[PDB]
Amino acid sequence: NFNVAHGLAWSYYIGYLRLILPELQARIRTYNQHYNNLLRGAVSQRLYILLPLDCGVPDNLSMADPNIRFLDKLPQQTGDRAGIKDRVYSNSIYELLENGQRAGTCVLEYATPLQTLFAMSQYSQAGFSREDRLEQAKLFCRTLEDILADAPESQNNCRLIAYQEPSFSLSQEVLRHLRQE
Amino acid sequence: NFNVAHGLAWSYYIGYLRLILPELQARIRTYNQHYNNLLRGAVSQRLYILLPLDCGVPDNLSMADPNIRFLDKLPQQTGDRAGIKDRVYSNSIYELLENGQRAGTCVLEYATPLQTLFAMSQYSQAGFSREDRLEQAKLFCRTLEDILADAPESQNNCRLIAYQEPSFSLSQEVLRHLRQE
Ligand SMILES: Nc1nc(=O)c2ncn([C@@H]3O[C@@H]4COP(=O)(O)O[C@H]5[C@@H](O)[C@H](n6cnc7c(N)ncnc76)O[C@@H]5COP(=O)(O)O[C@@H]3[C@@H]4O)c2[nH]1
Repeated sequence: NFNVAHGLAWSYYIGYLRLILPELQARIRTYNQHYNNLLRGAVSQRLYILLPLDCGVPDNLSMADPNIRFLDKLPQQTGDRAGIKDRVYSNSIYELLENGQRAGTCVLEYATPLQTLFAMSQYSQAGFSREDRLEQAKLFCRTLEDILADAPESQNNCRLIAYQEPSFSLSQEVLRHLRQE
Repeated sequence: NFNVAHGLAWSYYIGYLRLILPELQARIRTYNQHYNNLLRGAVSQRLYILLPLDCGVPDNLSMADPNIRFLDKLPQQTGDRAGIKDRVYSNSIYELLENGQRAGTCVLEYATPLQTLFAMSQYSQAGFSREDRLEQAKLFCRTLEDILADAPESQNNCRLIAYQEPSFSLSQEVLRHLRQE
């Protein structure tokens, strides 16, 4: 089912990343100037996107790792979309703790289409096996990396974080990408 | 690319319809009791979903047909999703005019994945032809109809309106489904 992940990666770019990435740095700048706690470090630029290859996507990031704690929302982005007046795109800011201290602050989320791969593997009517799932997750990631490599909307404002579990620290994994910038 | 539309229909159910359909009638009832103009007819039950087979999805419904006019928003539905705190799902209410008079009122929108099919057909990197597009749109609709036929979340709260253009009246097409209930 090569075309499953292919379609989902295109949909994630077309219906989301291409719409929010151009306005993201402006939203982060607005937050850093007008809303961020005066005493804290600036929110990093770039949207950090988590890509668990096992497609396990909890809705609360603190459930994946206690060292990842919700801080605040960015200013919302709204726009008329497919007949929906003022559809809302929102993103959450997280602090990343290391040794109990805040080590980084960034806009962070899971890639939601991985939830579709997971659920399709669980619904009999989808005809999608658990083995198909890992292969489709990798293909989703590869397709997305290839799109963003060529996309004009991606201008050092997006970082993909793919990982697998076999102890693994998600916060440390995000900190490693953060510290690379 | 059978699997393209297959994936997109599953994603539309998993990541949207299964999440909003269970709460929709409660939201419509809330609107009809607390927000609707006292002098107007009740907002119809059911989400009406437009499926233009040519995948032409304008963002403003008035552009497709002047007799479809935005009225109001339903109360928003929010929830934590894939690391996004309080992700917002919103829906718009439209009046449908006939002979200048309001003939119906309903929650109405286009199926957004049809936008992905359209854009994939325009981007060279997607490897998706314009001919592939019509066939995938039909397959998207058939797959979605089959999912919703078996879905426990769909309890006479969703109506799919598929159509093609070869004069065609969108408002009349929606009124025909409305008057069937
Ligand atoms: N993290 C995240 N935040 C968002 O606001 C968002 N919006 C879309 N997406 C994802 O991007 C891709 C393309 O979006 P599209 O609109 O074409 O399809 C969407 C859309 O048709 C519908 N849907 C989801 N939320 C809404 C909504 N608030 N209003 C209308 N439709 C919605 O159901 C499909 C799947 O939604 P998601 O399962 O969240 O994943 C989508 C998809 O992978 C999002 N991902």
